[PDB]
Amino acid sequence: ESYCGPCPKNWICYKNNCYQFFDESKNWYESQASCMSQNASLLKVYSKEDQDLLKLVKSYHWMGLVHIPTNGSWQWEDGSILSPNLLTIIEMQKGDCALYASSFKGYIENCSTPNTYICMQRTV
Amino acid sequence: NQEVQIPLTESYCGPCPKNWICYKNNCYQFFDESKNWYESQASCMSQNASLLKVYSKEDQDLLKLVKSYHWMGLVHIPTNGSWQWEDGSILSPNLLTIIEMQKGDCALYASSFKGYIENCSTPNTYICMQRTV
Amino acid sequence: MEPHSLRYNLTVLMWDGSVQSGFLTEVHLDGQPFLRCDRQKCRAKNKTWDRETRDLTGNGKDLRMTLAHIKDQKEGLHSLQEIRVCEIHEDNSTRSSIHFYYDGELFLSGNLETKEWTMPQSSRAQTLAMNVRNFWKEDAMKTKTHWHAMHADCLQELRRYLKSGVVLRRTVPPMVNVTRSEASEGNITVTCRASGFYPWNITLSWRQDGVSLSHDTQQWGDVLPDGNGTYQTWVATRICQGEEQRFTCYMEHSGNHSTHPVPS
Repeated sequence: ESYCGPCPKNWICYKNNCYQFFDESKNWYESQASCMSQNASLLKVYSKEDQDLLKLVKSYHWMGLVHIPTNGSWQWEDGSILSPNLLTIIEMQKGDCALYASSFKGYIENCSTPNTYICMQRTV
Repeated sequence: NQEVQIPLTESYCGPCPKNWICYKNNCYQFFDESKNWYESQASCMSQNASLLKVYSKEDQDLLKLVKSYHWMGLVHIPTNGSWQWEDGSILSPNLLTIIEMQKGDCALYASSFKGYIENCSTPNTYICMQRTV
Repeated sequence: MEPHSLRYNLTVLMWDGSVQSGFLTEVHLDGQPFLRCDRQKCRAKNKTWDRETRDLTGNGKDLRMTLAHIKDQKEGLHSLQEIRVCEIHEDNSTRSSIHFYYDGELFLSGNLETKEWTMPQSSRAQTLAMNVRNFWKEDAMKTKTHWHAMHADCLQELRRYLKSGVVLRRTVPPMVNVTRSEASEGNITVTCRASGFYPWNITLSWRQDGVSLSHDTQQWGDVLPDGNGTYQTWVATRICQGEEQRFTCYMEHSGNHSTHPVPS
């Protein structure tokens, strides 16, 4: 396909997924709310091939990955399991939220710490 | 009318090579095969494109989030001292901060809107760009 | 003239295994405090501290991630520091290094002129060193180019600062005052004071008949900060009464030779 889409005017299109990056630092909750306000969600990582552009992202950003008490496992905002061998998760700060970083890394942060964040609309 | 972001206000992003990043009527692709500037220029042209040109902080704001260093289409003119793009465009006044790093007549792009001067013969990753007609 | 210097001192912290949100960057220009930056902003000692703020906040984040690749001690406070300095000399030649400190002790150094990494010998310095070099290998794009760009960043920033004419290395020549005291046993002590002077380097000694007295036949003030940006020192010697005219205080400071006799 020559055309990438449907996406908002002024969003980044890649393989028919739509992304936008936000420099105003917010906690995970305010971040998730902001993404949803623009008909999006926080970055979900489902594919190394389809989201290979994420290798070239500088610095760390809120993605939509949350830890549940009496769960031990990580899962997305939408209730999806995290797929195996997609992300390496690293303890940085005690918390139940995860920052995305290159290359397919999740750094654990307190959900209350303001951070830059990435929205993605699922095209499903 | 006003910026709502609903499924009715969604467009498709103008014509680009298959599997390229489309954003604000530009197409980009990153290449991890290290090449000199000349092999890089030739590669971009082979796909009916050119090396990254930076003309707008607003329209190319995605370039703020780019990791590492990459060949862009900026070449040195001997007579004066000034730089220009592949297409013969002047470099616009307050777009790039240029750093003397190595003696050279080519420039690597890095975030945020930086040009690092390097030897045109040194292999590097590179970014192709095409304007959507 | 000593070279023009620029330093960046970045600190991240860990409590009981957990890397804290805070980090602090001290910027020093020609050895003087110039900026303090936290996660949110830099501050001087106008709001065109944006550049420094966008930049030094990136390094803090990178060093938060670097510390996360060091979980050898899940107990107590721990610090990690990234210190980059570059210098411009009088010959127009340049120096540039980067040092990593953990709990205030050095474990990795990089001379950016000669591209040469150096470890200390302790088993502790090496495990930290390698931990970090491994994190760098781990596709974290720590290409050769990264370090050559840091080099040219520090030097370009130095030039930009120097050019805005912010901290001058202006000479302030000493005020000199010779004095007499302890008039006893037909013996006098003569004291030569130099005060209010910059820079710090000064020569000051008593001469008998134009010849410098030995170091040992002479008492020596330290070089004390005046507490206004300048320095003071003194030197003294015991002489027989009536030999005053044979004794002079000689001083060199900033290409200025001056001789001061004992006032009668």
